[PDB]
Amino acid sequence: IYTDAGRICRPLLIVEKQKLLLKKRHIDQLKEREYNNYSWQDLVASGVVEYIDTLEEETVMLAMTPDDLQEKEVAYCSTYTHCEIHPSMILGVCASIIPFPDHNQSPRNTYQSAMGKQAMGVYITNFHVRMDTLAHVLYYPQKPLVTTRSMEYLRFRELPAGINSIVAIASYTGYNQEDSVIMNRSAVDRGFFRSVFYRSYKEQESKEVFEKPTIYDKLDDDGLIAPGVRVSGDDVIIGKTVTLPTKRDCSTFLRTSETGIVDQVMVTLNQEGYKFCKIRVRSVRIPQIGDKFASRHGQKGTCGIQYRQEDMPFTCEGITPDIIINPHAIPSRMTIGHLIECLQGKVSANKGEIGDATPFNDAVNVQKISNLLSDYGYHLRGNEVLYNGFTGRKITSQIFIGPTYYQRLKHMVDDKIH
Amino acid sequence: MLRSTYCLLNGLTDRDLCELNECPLDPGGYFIINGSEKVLIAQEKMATNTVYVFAKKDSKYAYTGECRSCLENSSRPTSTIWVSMLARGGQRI
Amino acid sequence: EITPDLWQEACWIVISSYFDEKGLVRQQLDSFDEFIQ
Amino acid sequence: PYANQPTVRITELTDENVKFIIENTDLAVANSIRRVFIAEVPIIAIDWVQIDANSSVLHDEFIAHRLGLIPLTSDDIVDKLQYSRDCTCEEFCPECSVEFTLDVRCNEDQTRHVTSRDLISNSPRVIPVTSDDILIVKLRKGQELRLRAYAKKGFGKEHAKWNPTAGVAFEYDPDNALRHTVYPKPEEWPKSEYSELDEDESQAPYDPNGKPERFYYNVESCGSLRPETIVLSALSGLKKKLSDLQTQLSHEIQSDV
Amino acid sequence: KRITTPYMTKYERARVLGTRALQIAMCAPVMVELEGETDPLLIAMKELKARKIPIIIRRYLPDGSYEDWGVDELIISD
Amino acid sequence: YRHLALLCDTMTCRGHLMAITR
Amino acid sequence: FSARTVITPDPNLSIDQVGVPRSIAANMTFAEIVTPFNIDRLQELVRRGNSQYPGAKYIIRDNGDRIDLLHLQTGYKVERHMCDGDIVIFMGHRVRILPWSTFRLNLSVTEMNLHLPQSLETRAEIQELAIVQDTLTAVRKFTKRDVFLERGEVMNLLMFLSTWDGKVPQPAILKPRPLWTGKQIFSLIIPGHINCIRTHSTHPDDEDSGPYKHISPGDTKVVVENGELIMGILCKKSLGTSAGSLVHISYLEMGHDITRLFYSNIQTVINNWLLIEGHTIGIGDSIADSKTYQDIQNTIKKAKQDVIEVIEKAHNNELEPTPGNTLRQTFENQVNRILNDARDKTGSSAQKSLSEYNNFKSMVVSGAKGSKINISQVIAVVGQQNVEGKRIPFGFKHRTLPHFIKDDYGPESRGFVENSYLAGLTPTEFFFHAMGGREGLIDTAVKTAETGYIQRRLIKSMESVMVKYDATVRNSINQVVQLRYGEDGLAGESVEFQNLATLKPSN
Amino acid sequence: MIYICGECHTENEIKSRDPIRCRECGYRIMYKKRTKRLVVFDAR
Amino acid sequence: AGVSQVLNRLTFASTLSHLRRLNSPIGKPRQLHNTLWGMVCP
Amino acid sequence: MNAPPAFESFLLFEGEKKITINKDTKVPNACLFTINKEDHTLGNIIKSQLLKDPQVLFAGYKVPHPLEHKIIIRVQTTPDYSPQEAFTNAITDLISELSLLEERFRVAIKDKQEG
Amino acid sequence: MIIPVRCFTCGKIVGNKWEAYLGLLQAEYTEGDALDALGLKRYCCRRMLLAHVDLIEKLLNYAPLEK
Ligand SMILES: [Zn+2]
Ligand SMILES: [Zn+2]
Ligand SMILES: [Zn+2]
Repeated sequence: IYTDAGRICRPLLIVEKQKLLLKKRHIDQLKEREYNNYSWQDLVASGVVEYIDTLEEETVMLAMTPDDLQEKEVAYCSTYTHCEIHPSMILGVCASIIPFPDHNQSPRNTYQSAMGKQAMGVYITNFHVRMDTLAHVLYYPQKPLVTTRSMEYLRFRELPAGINSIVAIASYTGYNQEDSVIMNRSAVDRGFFRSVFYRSYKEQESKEVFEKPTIYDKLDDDGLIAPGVRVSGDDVIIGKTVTLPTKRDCSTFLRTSETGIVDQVMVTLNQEGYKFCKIRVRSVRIPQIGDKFASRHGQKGTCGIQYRQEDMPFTCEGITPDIIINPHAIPSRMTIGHLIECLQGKVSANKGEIGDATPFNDAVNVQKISNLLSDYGYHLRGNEVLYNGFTGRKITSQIFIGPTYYQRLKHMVDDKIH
Repeated sequence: MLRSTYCLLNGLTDRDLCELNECPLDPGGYFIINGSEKVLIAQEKMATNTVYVFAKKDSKYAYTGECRSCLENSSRPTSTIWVSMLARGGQRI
Repeated sequence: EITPDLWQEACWIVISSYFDEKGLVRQQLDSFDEFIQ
Repeated sequence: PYANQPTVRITELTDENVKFIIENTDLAVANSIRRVFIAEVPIIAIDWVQIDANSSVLHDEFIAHRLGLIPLTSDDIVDKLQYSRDCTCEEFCPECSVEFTLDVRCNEDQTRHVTSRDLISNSPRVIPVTSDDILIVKLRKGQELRLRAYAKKGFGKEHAKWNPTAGVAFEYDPDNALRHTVYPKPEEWPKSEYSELDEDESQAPYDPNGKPERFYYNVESCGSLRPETIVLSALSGLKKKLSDLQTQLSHEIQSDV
Repeated sequence: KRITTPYMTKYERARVLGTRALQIAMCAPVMVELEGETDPLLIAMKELKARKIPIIIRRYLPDGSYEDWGVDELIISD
Repeated sequence: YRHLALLCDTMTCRGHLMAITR
Repeated sequence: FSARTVITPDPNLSIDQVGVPRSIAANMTFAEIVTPFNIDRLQELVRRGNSQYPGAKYIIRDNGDRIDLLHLQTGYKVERHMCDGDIVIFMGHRVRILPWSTFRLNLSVTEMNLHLPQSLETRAEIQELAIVQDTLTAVRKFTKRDVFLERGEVMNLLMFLSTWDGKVPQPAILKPRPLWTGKQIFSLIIPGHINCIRTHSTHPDDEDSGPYKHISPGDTKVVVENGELIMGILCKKSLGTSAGSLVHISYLEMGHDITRLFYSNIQTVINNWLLIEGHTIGIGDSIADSKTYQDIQNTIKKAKQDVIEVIEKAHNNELEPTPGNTLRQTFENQVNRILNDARDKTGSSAQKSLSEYNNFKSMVVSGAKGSKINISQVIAVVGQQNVEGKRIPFGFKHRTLPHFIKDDYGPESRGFVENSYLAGLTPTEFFFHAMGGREGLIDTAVKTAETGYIQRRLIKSMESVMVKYDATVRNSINQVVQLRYGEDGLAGESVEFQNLATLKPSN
Repeated sequence: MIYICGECHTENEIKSRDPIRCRECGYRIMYKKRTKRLVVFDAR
Repeated sequence: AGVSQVLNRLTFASTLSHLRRLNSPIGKPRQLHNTLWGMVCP
Repeated sequence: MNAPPAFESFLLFEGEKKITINKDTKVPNACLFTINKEDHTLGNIIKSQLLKDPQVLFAGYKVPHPLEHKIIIRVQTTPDYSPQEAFTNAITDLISELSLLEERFRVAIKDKQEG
Repeated sequence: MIIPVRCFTCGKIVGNKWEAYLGLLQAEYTEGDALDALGLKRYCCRRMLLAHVDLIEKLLNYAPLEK
């Protein structure tokens, strides 16, 4: 018997001889969770679900799913004492972002879990009031067209990090190497992954005074520039002078030409009562040809080159792909999970309902998605006839094009030129 | 620590959070030390008050029995004894 | 009494109840509450 | 060695899109017409923003980009106006720019939907396409947005903000008579909109002597320019570009000879 | 007695072209007729194939005995 | 084979087996 | 000294050329001394000033005084912003200035810093002393007999040949329409007069033994005569660097200086042709017909039945163990062999399923270096997951996962993934594959560090070994390592694989 | 110089060596307003 | 060392992952054990 | 500070010529036209119109670099027919083609309305 | 944050359709029927309108800096 802190456990179902303790009445009660005070604690106290730790896991023989393990078939094990609520719960927060993770290989899932930590997007709802250094906010975050039910509880749709873009998997002009991708310049002008980078500088004075020395033109009478002024390279945003026992200058520069526009200025008294200041400056980051973007399946990849809409290839309906990616990168960076995500995204966009990418579903496979896509006047396999942008010639090989969720990453040329 | 039972944000509605400049979706569970949001990462350690039998190769002991023991953080955070047996290369415990 | 072919919605609303009852950082909050109390 | 005789057959005429067919023409000219549709048709869009006050939850350049991405009805104003570098005036004049003024204050408790309808332009003939309205920003109580903008002349090469077309569906040879695409499974490919084949026959027989004619165009306007006006302006611009290239080539030839 | 390969090594070529280019960049007299192209490297190589480079190469044997070689008699495969 | 022969003769010309400098 | 920036590919650049942003180019300068026949251009640059890019920054007189940015004369060392044609090192590359702010290179041999030397001697010596699975597929598709190019397409491809003589070859077909062939275009790409024989990957061994041994029924062994592709499909072994390939033979015959031009011409022409022909990958490339899928499922079921029979016989344990191993090792070896051979057979069947149109086959037949297993996993079966060279260990008490029974040695447990990536992995298979991938990541992480340490140790071991002027190899302390390099005193990059033709044949 | 508060949003006057303290508000975290100078935002 | 670092506030998913993570005592824990099923994200 | 503005993509820089004619010495009766600040539009139509001319041996266009707004058009024609007048005839043919197309499009617009 | 104007792929106006989109959503109109009624035939416009996250209300929940 272990009652000490530290041990790790997960809650999961309790099974009778061959039946679950979870009945239809519990489901009905949980359906109207509000105005009924019937929460998960009541389910635990009802002897339906219980917490099993690693120690008890050896002594218990779990059931993966109740749909076809307690039924009557070729006998494998009839002493099912416990059942998992859902296998997809084995994944973590970052692993739940991947759609159809079972269709990928584990290195790709690990790589995407790493990428999602540095994926650019809105991070908190109150980013305006708070001042945290090295903050990135995306212009137009979007829900993925292909999502997992776990992401419902991660509040990803509440505030996401990434944009759904029309991605075609083609080799267009050679700027589409194993990692690089080529995006639509006109659509970037329309708002691909446009971001604001907030940087916060904190300064304190102590016995140092905030005063404008007699470039310092933008400085106010208080020694601090008012917010809303465009600051270029080699510019002073904070006017601080320290007494010299004629006066030494201890001002702060813009850290090697970090161009931007000052957003907010704050002055307050510290614990000692000395006045300190905080400057939040926002810089506009429009995706250049050095910014790195990653799908939910595939390695980190910089932008190859940006083509305008007329340069970009177009389908019979004039849908120029948002981003063209390397077909040859399937063995290297991205898997067929990316292709299935594109197919399900096309199906969801045509149908309207957001596609479900539950890892272990057994009811949403490639064939059903293909049939759904074919039902909407499209090729079942997601291929489409594309026309060359430069010459207008009909490309011999039909390009696989569909909407896919892409994520801008913190690694940018604008961040590292300074 | 944020969102704890002793924090001011405990038991606050969405409007209450979005009238004191706080994100309702913020999970909390972190401290604010010198204005910096610091999170304590659970450290992995060997379980206490349990007997483990191991077999080291280079060590002269064929089998070693270890048991880290405490009195629920009352004092002396480490207190372990070993019950080993010498290799015959006669089994002296 | 039984939930055949309806298992998906049942288990997902069960997970929903677990998550909106406890949360994501429930372990840290519970540990801190135990430490303080 | 000389020109063919193109024919234009318009099937659908609508305030938002035009569907037509160009016959007896080579593929490159049709592709260039599509290219000029997308990129080389000058329209008017807001390009100089000065925000006097912005209390909204959106930063200033967000509002500037949204304003610049709003279409403005410029069916006949583009011809009268001239480009900034082609105009020898001060930074702005009414002859090379259009002035817009926005001034909204949310003094009411409910959210104020500051839309393109609140954009007031001195020139009456050029206005946002609304006269639903293009939602610019949403203002909480006590939030005020005041700004002055100038809209200039430009085309899609400068920026996508000056793209007049919304969707340019360009097609040719709906049935693979020329076999420009090799379908691995032709039976599973959906029939084109302009396909003349029967249900049983998935693909047309190969035509060894065939070349691309009968290009189908579906040009959808964004509201800033009539699609027929879009096509006419595109043709005029391509003709002007070719005439300028003629002038430069003749000058260089007579200089070198 | 002068025993050594008659060819000129890649490293020898690199150093002799570098030294000749540096000299002619310091306005040393040039023995080959000049063209309109300006780059000192190009005139260095074109005087090289002209076979009138005014520098001999000393080749040090491992023991320490030198062995002079006029660049005129160093035939070039490339 | 030239590289392997050079490597082997480099650390066997001393008259006895020698380890790498490391 | 310099500014580091991420590298972005640019096919239009030369293989020896690097694209440098104008800002980084103007950030650091190259020092040049005044020459009587370059005074005008240096005067123009110094008149332009530091405000513009193609200018200069500092001037040093004969006395060493430094002047910031005006008379220029002999002996003045002025540092000017680097321009096109300069040499920089990270191997030296020619500098080309491009608008945006990223370094650009071609990826054909396989964030980083760059440096440009100041003195002319080091520049000259670096100048004199200093196609990755991407164009191979399009080359393979381009050399197909099916490739016929129209007059305009031929002209467009021809314009991208830097070594083109300007004479348009007569098309392979004159009537009814003038149609060229991709083989003709690549023949124009091939420089000089190269003669090469190289069997294709698809080329079976029975073609030579039987008839049609050089009329090539299945577009068999590649033959190139007089520097032009007579026949065959150019796969990786026939184009990539290897023993007696087209690139290798062309290099050894007439110089890397134009082997680089061969690379550039191949890349440009192939990219421009693929612009109209197009290449893609999608769902349909993993939907191999129901016949092959049923065959794969039947083979997997047979393998599972064989493993079950082995387990039940091992329970009856008559089953005399093989010598040199215990029962556990022998039976684990038997199970592993059964699973591995079943996986290999399923993968081979899946690869043979792709007849002509599958886009995966294009990479498989050409880039078969390490892509065969990935394709087999994608279509046929992921395969057995191994940890430490063995199946999944019993982490729990005699049980891999709590969802199985105790002492379960069947294929379902122990980490065999019956389903492929398309069909999706079961949660147990997903966890076992996660374990396998974690082991692979650990192995790669340790292997890279160990390989780097070994490389550093080895290069430090014999960094001072040099070939002396007496055709002898000596170290720093001047001991003769070898009387002649390689026991023959001859370079290792100018040799080839050959056959004696008199050692094997009988008397 | 006109200077605003943090929660009551009432303008306050702050001079040199003036402690940060809003009048009749009780709050001491506070902000400053926008500039009146000309600034150009390109609508690209 | 290795405990109580600044919270990762770059993404909400990043913040959630940082708030839910585990550090091994070692400064063979390299591999992923079978017992981590359900306990720890693989 | 590094990002190139959008106006110079089509605007002609001062001191640089719009079109430059260079004689191709290595092929008789051949020429190269370097046209600055132009995309694939004019190059493509000019190449197609030149191929329409049966008195040309070679006719093509190239963009050496997408980032550099410049096109190289190679024209090789028959003897007693220099590429210059071939280029002039092709561009005049394009102008006449576009004029006729514009007139017929106006006629079609008139017919479609109130009809 | 707010509904984009001129959806990125093709450029069709979608910034004036968000409010009508929500009005149709509150009605019996389903997702696909609402998208068709708004006139977004191309699936890029449907992607733009469907996947959009309206963070503007969440941001406006906080009190403004100036009253
Ligand atoms: Zn004017
Ligand atoms: Zn106050
Ligand atoms: Zn659209």
